[PDB]
Amino acid sequence: RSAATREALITGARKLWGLRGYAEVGTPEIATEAGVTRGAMYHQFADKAALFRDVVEVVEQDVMARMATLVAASGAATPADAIRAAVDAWLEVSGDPEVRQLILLDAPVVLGWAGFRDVAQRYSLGMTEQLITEAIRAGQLARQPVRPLAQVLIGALDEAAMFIATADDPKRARRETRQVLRRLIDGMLNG
Amino acid sequence: EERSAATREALITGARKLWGLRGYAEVGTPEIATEAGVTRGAMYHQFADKAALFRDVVEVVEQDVMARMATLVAASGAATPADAIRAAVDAWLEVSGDPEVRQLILLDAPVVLGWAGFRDVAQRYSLGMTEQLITEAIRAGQLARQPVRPLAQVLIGALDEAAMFIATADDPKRARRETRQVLRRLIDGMLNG
Ligand SMILES: O=C1C[C@H]2CC[C@@H](C1)N2CCc1ccc(Cl)cc1
Repeated sequence: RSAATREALITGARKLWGLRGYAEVGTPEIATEAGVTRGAMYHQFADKAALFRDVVEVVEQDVMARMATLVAASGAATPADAIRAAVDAWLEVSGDPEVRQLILLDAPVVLGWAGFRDVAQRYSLGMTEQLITEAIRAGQLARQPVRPLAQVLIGALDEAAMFIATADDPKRARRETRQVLRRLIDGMLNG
Repeated sequence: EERSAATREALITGARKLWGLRGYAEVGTPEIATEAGVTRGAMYHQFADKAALFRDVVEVVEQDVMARMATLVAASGAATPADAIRAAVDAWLEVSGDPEVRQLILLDAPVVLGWAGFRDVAQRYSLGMTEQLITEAIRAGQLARQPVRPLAQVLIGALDEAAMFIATADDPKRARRETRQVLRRLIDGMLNG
């Protein structure tokens, strides 16, 4: 009942904020999209931002699931190639207009830098650390502190995606950032 | 007139010192006016609210940060662009570890300015020095020819994340030394020199 209200509201908000952005859609329009009364909604979420926080969580899960089930589809033979696939996977997925609007444009404003880092690192650190660990185990990456390299790589890839998202010419920004990330990764790795 | 100009400077200096020591959250504007030796009225004429005064403090602290970074690189005796990049990475870790820069720039600024405001300030003060350093390394053949603005923006995301990671760490001394190792390995892997 509570879970079904929550699910209906998250799906509705994810769709409409996805299309027009957080700032353009009010909570009552979301309630109607969800087939929920203002009252049922305010009982599950104090305000707009609180609902936005559950939308971010659900979108980040999908984004990480999409990326894992895209690296697996790359058929990378080594950890080094899996890191390269994972970088491409993130450029592919952050180019999704919903991920661009909710995660790259609205999330930083609504959550702030501290909040966004918490969410970003809650969802990506483990996958990033695991990928670094495998490259070390295979001799393709120098033994080196794993958590700090992971943190830095996630700051770079998040910033890469934000640079593309707000570029005058995103098609050009993608191809140029892709060249830059390929050089950064090739400079991080062993051969 | 001249007293209005002196009030502005006194309030920025006083707010910079007290917010530096205790956070933005822990010092009200009345204690800042007293520290400055001026009236709430002279203060409200120069700054509409607390946040407005905080924005002038951020500007003055960022100027000191970039000046201290340029000083540290020039002081390193770096003969090449590659060595200047090595100095500049160390200089950023050194300067962001200053407790005033940690409190005002890493913890308070993103909250008080918000995302758009803070990014605009951060980019205004760091992009130019970062782009210039990359350009020199390319001109010297010590860095592969590549798009300058995108490499700069990626590197700034890495260095900003590095600084935040150390600022909030359980063991900042360890975080600094380990992040320093990782950044140095990354750039030693890109630099032809
Ligand atoms: O929702 C997400 C996607 C973005 C934005 C927030 C955080 C988790 N970010 C992770 C970006 C990332 C991290 C590691 C790798 Cl290998 C690739 C990409």
